[PDB]
Amino acid sequence: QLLDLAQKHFSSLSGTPCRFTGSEIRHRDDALPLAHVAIAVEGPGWANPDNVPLQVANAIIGHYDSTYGG
Amino acid sequence: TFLRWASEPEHDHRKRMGLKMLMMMGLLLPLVYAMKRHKWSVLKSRKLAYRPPK
Repeated sequence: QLLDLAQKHFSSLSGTPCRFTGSEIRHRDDALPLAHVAIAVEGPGWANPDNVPLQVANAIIGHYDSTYGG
Repeated sequence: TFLRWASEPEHDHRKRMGLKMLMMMGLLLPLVYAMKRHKWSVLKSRKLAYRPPK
């Protein structure tokens, strides 16, 4: 059903590897109550298998919030 | 010349050690200078900006 609907409606339709740079941006603003920090490294692409173990690695580091009961 | 040796029995060895230290320093000063430049490039190349929301 979806395929025939697409053929009905969507038939009338038309037929740069980025460079990771180690750097920093510091927006110093002492008026803000809390400091936000985000630190990253060059990761893999979507098709790279290494995405699977790396997520596991992140799962080991985990996440925390002040409202967590753990 | 003999009296020169008598006053400075370490003359020749002193000159030899001086040559060795000159070579070592001519090797090291550029290297440590390069290490300092490597560490300090983060600040030397940094670019400050002022963005008042006003």
